[PDB]
Amino acid sequence: GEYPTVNEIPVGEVRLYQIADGVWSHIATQSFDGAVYPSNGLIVRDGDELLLIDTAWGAKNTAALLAEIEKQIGLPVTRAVSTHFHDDRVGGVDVLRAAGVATYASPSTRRLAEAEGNEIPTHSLEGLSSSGDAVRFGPVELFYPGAAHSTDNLVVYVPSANVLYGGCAVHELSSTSAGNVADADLAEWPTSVERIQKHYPEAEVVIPGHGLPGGLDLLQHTANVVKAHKN
Ligand SMILES: NS(=O)(=O)c1c(C(F)(F)F)ccc(-c2ccc(C3CCNCC3)cc2)c1-c1nnn[nH]1
Ligand SMILES: [Zn+2]
Ligand SMILES: [Zn+2]
Repeated sequence: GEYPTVNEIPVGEVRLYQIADGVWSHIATQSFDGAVYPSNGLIVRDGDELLLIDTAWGAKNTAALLAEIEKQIGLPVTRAVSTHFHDDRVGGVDVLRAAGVATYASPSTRRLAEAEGNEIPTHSLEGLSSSGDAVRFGPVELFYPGAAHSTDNLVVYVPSANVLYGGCAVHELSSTSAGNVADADLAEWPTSVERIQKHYPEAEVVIPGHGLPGGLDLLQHTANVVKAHKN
């Protein structure tokens, strides 16, 4: 009931929301094709450091995110992972890299970001090119579920907290439309959701790329949203 909504966050401000011990989401807003949308990422405590998942969608938002983390948490962000190549995930990577954060993404995401003219994470994450692949990265597991919202989309699990961050492959419960599907695989998306459901059956919190966290029901809801879009 306290998660911040789009009309509560002016463009350029970032909120943090405590999900579990050592796990936060970050929430920002951005204008795109003349409409404002909220967007989520993740922060995970990594001893006396933090791991960031996704930018706050833009250079100014990402600078505000680092300032909010400094104020609220006070531990340095040392690494960041972007979960796909679009601007709500990589826009702000240059700000992170100037702030000394080591930025990472799969080779699939890096090639697509490059081709798109988007910012490119520095380092390549091998071991994620096949659907069902999983790799450990600090306090999280990165999982490639297969093509869904994009061909390169990753999801992130925090085993200590049973938190699943789905990024843009997972929609919030109130969603009635599939968002930007220009780079999506609408036929594979339900199968990729099924793989996530099978691999993370103990997830307690599921965080979508945009909107409110909930439970495991966000996964089936997302498959349903995608099916309604398809027909
Ligand atoms: N990642 S993206 O590329 O495709 C994207 C961008 C971007 F800036 F980054 F260019 C801008 C806006 C959106 C966007 C995000 C959410 C919605 C809908 C909002 C109401 N409930 C159903 C979903 C519509 C659009 C999206 C997006 N994310 N997930 N689905 N679409
Ligand atoms: Zn996207
Ligand atoms: Zn998105």
